[PDB]
Amino acid sequence: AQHNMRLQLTSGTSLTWVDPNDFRSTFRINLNVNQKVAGAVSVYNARSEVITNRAPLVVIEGCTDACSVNRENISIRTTISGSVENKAAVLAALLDHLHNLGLARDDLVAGLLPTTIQPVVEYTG
Amino acid sequence: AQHNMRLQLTSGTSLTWVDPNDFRSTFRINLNVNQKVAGAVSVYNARSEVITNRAPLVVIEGCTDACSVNRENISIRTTISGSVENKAAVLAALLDHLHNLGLARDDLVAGLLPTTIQPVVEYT
Amino acid sequence: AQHNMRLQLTSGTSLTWVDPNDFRSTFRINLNVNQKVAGAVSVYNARSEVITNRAPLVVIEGCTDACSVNRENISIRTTISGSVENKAAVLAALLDHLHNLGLARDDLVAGLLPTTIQPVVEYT
Amino acid sequence: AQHNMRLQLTSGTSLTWVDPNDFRSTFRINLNVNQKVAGAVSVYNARSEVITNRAPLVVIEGCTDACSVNRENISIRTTISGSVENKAAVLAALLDHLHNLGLARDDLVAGLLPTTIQPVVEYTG
Amino acid sequence: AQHNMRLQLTSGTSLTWVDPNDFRSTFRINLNVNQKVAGAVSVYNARSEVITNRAPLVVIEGCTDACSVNRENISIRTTISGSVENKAAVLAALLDHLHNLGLARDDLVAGLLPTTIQPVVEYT
Amino acid sequence: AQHNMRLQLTSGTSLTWVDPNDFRSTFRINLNVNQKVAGAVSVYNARSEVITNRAPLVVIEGCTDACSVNRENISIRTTISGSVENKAAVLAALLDHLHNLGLARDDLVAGLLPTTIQPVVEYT
Repeated sequence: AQHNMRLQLTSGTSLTWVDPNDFRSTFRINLNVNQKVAGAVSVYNARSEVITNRAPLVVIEGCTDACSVNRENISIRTTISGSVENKAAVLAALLDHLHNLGLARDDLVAGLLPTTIQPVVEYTG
Repeated sequence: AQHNMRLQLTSGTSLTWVDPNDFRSTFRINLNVNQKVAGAVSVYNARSEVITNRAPLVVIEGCTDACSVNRENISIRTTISGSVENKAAVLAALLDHLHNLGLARDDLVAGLLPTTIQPVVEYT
Repeated sequence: AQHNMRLQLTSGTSLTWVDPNDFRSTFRINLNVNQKVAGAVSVYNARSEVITNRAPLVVIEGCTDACSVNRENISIRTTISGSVENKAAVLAALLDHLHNLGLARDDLVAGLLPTTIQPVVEYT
Repeated sequence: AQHNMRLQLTSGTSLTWVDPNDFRSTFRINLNVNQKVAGAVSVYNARSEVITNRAPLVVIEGCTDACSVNRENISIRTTISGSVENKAAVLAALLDHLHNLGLARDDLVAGLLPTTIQPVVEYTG
Repeated sequence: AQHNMRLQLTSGTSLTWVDPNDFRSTFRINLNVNQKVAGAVSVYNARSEVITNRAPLVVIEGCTDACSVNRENISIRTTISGSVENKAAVLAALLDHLHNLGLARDDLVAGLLPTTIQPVVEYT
Repeated sequence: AQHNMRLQLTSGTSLTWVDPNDFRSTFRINLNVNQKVAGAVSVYNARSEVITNRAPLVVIEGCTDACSVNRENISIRTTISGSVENKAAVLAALLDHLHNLGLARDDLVAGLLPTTIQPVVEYT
């Protein structure tokens, strides 16, 4: 349907959007910033996390009564902690992380240990 | 350079790769499969977690210096808990999650809460 | 560059904007309206407070260096408590306050107590 | 009338001028200086504050007896805390603060939350 | 004049606007969503209440109400509690409610029981 | 169908009509007049409440709800308390209330706080 989420909760430290059709699918972003000591000098570390929550229905064609709904919680969380000062290397790590996750996802969502895949640093294109 | 990572350790439910150039940037995948109870039925739920860890040098934009060993730790983790049966909706949720994360990342890595982004469902 | 600030948070009686380039320079406005008792009558008093906060790099005049991350916090706050009924005299007092502040600022930011300034009433 | 204030109290840390006509309108400046630690080096922080106090009369045309005065305290305070070392950025912050306050003042003095205004950094002219 | 209200209080659950001229007349919207068990099915029930509050003066001819002491509180409130899922029947009920309110509105405000009116279902 | 409601209960203070097809959907009007002290003047305050009650069924596709057990209660209520003497300002408040309700009506019934709307005084 490609309908965009509508916002529900603002806190200056979190944001909480919701699917207007299904209230069971939430999308939150939490950003926390504080000073850390990197070697000789202090920097500003920003732990972001992005949590998407859903509750799809568990359906077994011969077994699941449609009247009594059977739902399952599913969640995808992503934490990103590094300094704003060095966000260049933060993002360079993010790209490699996302690409390697993509390499693994087909194995992971099927409950299989991704024993074959080979990750990479500094992914180009 | 795109020198791909080298496997270093496999034990239990974990896999651990490392950058052959520096030992500081590593990549782990943990997988925990077990039965979940949802309503009257039980389904096999998989908990994947993918953890990339680095310890880079802090590189200030204005500055340029090969003599600083100023280092911080950085980490990006992604957890995915969902049944194998609904892996269709799990992957749809993953696509939507990745797209919304991309919408937000330029604000999030800069310490700004993404006030202006528009998250979507069922990206196409 | 005069890149205007971006709204980031609205809650209660506060508004919070931020510089889209660095998250360190923010701008808040708090507004508290409630009844005040002055003599036999009561009037609606407004307490505005406008707080601009920054965390800039310390820039020494003689020096020039892109490799220092020496940072201090700086803050400028302005509070205005007065009834809505006398907002005429409130604004007149605000004009006089701003003009006298301007008379003093070159001494005050330099650590010098403005011994030589001449504050006025009803600036024209 | 454009009559300038006359000085009443000197303390080496405060200054207190008064309107010779109305003693109820005071103007004080407090300057406090002390060393702070900015990152690697110590600097001299100077917390200035400028407080103007007044007591205008509350007048309701049909209601306020002229014989019994009804007065209200009103106050405008301004705190400025930063190092003398970095007074360049202190003043660059002051200008933006003053301009944004000007954007808001019409809404603020009328008891309205300035929900429309848009502030700015590095205001030019 | 039809000057429109301006915003005073935001709570993520409550919104409160005020008349910029008269602070006595306010308008709040409160919303509360939570699950509810209808038979054997859980649905998300939303209860929205809309409260407009005012403080008119009691006008007596021959009495110059200096100080505006003779003053009355008046309030109009509207509660709407129903499933987001059955929001269709909720809106049908709202239309029928508004129309029947309009049938009674002249009698009720004059302190008289609207014995004469005849309400309707499914106004068209 | 726009079949109009028919009368069920009369109380001299309460009126209760019902849908002749569905006894679950009812419509009551309650009125209470009594004196009130505004400042130094007593005026006759009338509080009218208008309560429409319904019982929709929770429609789940794939579930033939034989016996109609999955059923929900929904209610829309409106309270109007003010002087008969200031019924002019009461009616002005009612018009502004209805218009602002209409501004929020689509958001509120969907379970979403109407952060975007802007209410008005003195709609014309």
